[PDB]
Amino acid sequence: HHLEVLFQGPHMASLQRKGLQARILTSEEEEKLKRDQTLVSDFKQQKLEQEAQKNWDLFYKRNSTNFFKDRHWTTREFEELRSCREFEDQKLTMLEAGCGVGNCLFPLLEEDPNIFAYACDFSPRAIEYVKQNPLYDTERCKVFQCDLTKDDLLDHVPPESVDVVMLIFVLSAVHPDKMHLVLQNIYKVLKPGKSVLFRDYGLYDHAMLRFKASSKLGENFYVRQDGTRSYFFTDDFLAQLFMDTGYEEVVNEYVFREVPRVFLQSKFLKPPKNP
Ligand SMILES: Nc1ncnc2c1ncn2[C@@H]1O[C@H](CSCC[C@H](N)C(=O)O)[C@@H](O)[C@H]1O
Repeated sequence: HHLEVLFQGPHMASLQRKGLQARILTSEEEEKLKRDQTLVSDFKQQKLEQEAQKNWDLFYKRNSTNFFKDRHWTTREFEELRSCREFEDQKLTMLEAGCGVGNCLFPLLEEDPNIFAYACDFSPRAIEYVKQNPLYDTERCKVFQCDLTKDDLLDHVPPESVDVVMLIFVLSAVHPDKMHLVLQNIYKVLKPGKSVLFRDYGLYDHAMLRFKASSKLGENFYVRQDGTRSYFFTDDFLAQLFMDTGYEEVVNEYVFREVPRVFLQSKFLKPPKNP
């Protein structure tokens, strides 16, 4: 059960945008949310940015937590991985950028036994989780520490060697002013003609509506109780980031999932090389 729709035309698109917003968001509760979510202090916002890696690492050090997520994958990403593969067992090279404990990595590794995955995260405890997974295998997976906003992926990944990059619930954790750095870093490992598969929180997702006072860092940008952060993307903001860093939009769609979750799921192409 799914229904996919594309609205074209200035008037048609705007009318639908506002209709869907009003069906999730009470239109007067919009003003209420903006007044109630008062802004975190500059001092604390600086600390949260400086401690981005530390707060994720502390999250992964928790006990009493099932970090693993069944059904976290999607049919859409699996189909994208079957595209342009002549043989089911053909070698395919991927990067799972911001891999966490591997909830996207390991399901993808069971798709094609000659998938080779680079995988990186800035949390050392996440990387240890990856390396201790039952499915971990150095002939299938090269995992390494990398802060995507400032460590060059080329230190570990040969240039233009990757057939697909996954960027799944990662970019929303990055400061909006630094998101472009992440995509520029990724650009250099991706083969011309190949894509980033993106999925992340979207505007007016349930989580955004639940955040309270002194959780708001900025428009669409919140800190969670564990100090990690979530930005809630609009389609246009996300497309502009990718266009500004050299990609072409293929797919860029809101996903409504029923509790009304709002995600953005997208596919952005690195252009074929020219003359
Ligand atoms: N600047 C950065 N560089 C590298 N990893 C980052 C990062 N900012 C956030 N992360 C990582 O992004 C992850 C988000 S959780 C999503 C993990 C995985 N892609 C999945 O789909 O399950 C966390 O593991 C966090 O440590």
